[PDB]
Amino acid sequence: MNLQEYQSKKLMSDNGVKVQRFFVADTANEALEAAKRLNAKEIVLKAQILAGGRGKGVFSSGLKGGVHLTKDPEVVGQLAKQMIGYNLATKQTPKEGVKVNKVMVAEALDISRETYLAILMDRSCNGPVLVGSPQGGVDIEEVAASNPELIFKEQIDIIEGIKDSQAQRMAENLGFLGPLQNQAADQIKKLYNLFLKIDATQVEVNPFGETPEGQVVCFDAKINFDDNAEFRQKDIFAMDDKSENEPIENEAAKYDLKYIGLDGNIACFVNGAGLAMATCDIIFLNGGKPANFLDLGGGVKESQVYQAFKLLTADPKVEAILVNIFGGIVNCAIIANGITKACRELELKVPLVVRLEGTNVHEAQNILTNSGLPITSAVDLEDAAKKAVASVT
Amino acid sequence: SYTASRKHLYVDKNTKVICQGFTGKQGTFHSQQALEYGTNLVGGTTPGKGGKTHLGLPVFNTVKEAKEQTGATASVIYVPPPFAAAAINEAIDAEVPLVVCITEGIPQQDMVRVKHRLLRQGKTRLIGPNCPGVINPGECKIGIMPGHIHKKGRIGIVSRSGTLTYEAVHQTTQVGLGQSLCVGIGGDPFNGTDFTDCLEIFLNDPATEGIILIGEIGGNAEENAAEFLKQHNSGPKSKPVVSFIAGLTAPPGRRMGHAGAIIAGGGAKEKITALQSAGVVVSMSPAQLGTTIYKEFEKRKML
Ligand SMILES: Nc1nc2c(ncn2[C@@H]2O[C@H](COP(=O)(O)OP(=O)(O)O)[C@@H](O)[C@H]2O)c(=O)[nH]1
Ligand SMILES: [Mg+2]
Repeated sequence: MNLQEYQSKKLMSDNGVKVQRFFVADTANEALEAAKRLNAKEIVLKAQILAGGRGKGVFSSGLKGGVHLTKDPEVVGQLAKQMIGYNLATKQTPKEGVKVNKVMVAEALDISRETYLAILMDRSCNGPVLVGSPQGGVDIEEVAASNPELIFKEQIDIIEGIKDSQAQRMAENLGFLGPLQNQAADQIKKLYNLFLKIDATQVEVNPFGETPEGQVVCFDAKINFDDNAEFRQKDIFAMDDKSENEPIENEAAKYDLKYIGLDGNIACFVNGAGLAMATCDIIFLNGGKPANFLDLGGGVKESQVYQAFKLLTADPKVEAILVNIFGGIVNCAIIANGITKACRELELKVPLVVRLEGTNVHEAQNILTNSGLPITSAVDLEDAAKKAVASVT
Repeated sequence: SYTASRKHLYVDKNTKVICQGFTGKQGTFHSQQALEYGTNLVGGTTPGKGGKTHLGLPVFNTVKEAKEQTGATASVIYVPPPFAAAAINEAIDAEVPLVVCITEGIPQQDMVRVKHRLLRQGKTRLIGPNCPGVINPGECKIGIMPGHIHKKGRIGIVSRSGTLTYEAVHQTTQVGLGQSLCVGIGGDPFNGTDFTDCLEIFLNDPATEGIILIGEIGGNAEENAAEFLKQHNSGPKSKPVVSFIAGLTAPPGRRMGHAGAIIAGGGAKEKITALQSAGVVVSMSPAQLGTTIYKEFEKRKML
């Protein structure tokens, strides 16, 4: 789970990490009005999207750059009106972009040098790692590719934790000299503590800044949180606006149904991420385009199949539904009835293909054939694919 | 070192299994299916309820209490995620040879701690978390996979996905090849067993003549396994290997950070060609895994 910059910045502020003092403006005029409440020489404006590369982005309004700075508050609002509502298209987002809504108006600070820094859980390092480069900025990936040996890695022991020598060496490798080496090293340790405190899979500050006045500041905040840790990170997961993605995705989450959309007419429905992806794959092999897919995992509940069909069919772009449940805990002859009832108490005007395989499937598909509803069972995976594609003519 | 405990992955009918979270809803279910399939389940555990009888088997408070009193050599875990990480450490403290954690949703930070000490000991081998389990067709069944699609055969299966694993198992049984040993390593990034560990067992298992590896986009696990076969499965005794990677049609995710790219340098074309370079037959269709491994035997006259 990713949070906006302003939401992360406060987490960093309340945990000893220094960052620019800012104001969140919902409207376009309130961006410049907040630029006055702040009162500072140079102001910085940032579009809030759950993505990076904002600086090198392009708005659908023709605005070049997702981040700008100036000394005139009147200019802040001038750029805010033509930022809010439009889609910012950075190289991390799809070609369409991300609709901007909020804007951050912070106290811009002069930058004497930029360094990249990131804390994260890496499978190769079997735990937390310090990842930094002295030449950071928006061009970090290019510097990391052409000059791979400017990327410094320092594996952290989860039991012992961040050692003073590790933080001191990282700061040195980032080129923090003199008294700043102590300051940067301390901010590194404070970031690692916040990293573990919030169950974050990634904490990235780019650029890990160094002001001409001798201050080490985190100018950018990109945090990826561990979804599995939500049960102990209530306040953190309550911040997710949830309104950037389609309102059907989070509605599907009301019943623990992981949903993602696509561009097609076949609405898939599978009990497993890997299998559900292969489902969308073999459909592509047969000339069909999956509209989306619902993932159940392993648990099977009547309430889910009743809603499931509701969500997929609520998408007017659906012309058929493909059920592929291979390994449910419930004698899926039971959910097989849940498919007949979910369809009867809903009718639906689109065909429906089903492929079940598990605890006594012989009797399970007997309920479907003698039901009287547009249900066409399938024997194997390749079978369900061809039938789904054929039913959209 | 930890690699020593690889051997404990190959269960048989002599392995005496116990269930952590026995009285739980899932622990109760799959324990029944385990006993019905013929698995040697000798009891389970649930804090505060040690001493009662569940499914005709004893219930204990702790693993050591259940182990020494039943001679268990394998333990399966259905504890909820918040306390699943602890259930694993208890088994390691009890020095259980094989621990299979089915629970999904364990915080990565917890598993980083579990894996930290796990790699400092060679007595306990872990599978998972967030995995279907391991099954020796006909002999032992530790996990949630449906046992009515498994025939003891000649093909060893290692899968990173979940329900997708059942496709290869089902398909390999129809063509008549059956399965020698199916193992699901799970989806969580910090787990106790990877592709290489299972490839090490399959290549060293005479009963395993063909191999099927089921991965998917994300990470570099598929590339790592590819480089292993390039070193240990090349030349004279080259066992045929088949694979399918799910998600080659999936869209590209919405990123937020430069860290991922800097560490990678990932999915589909990368994993496919890399796997192929090691000499493995990558099936493009998920439904044509059994048909592929079969003809690979026919091409080499192994049927
Ligand atoms: N001089 C100066 N430059 C800034 C300031 N804030 C941001 N920038 C510039 O804006 C660029 C992009 O900033 P940011 O939004 O944090 O990074 P992103 O993840 O690429 O969007 C940085 O690389 C800096 O060059 C500032 O306060 N002072
Ligand atoms: Mg950045």
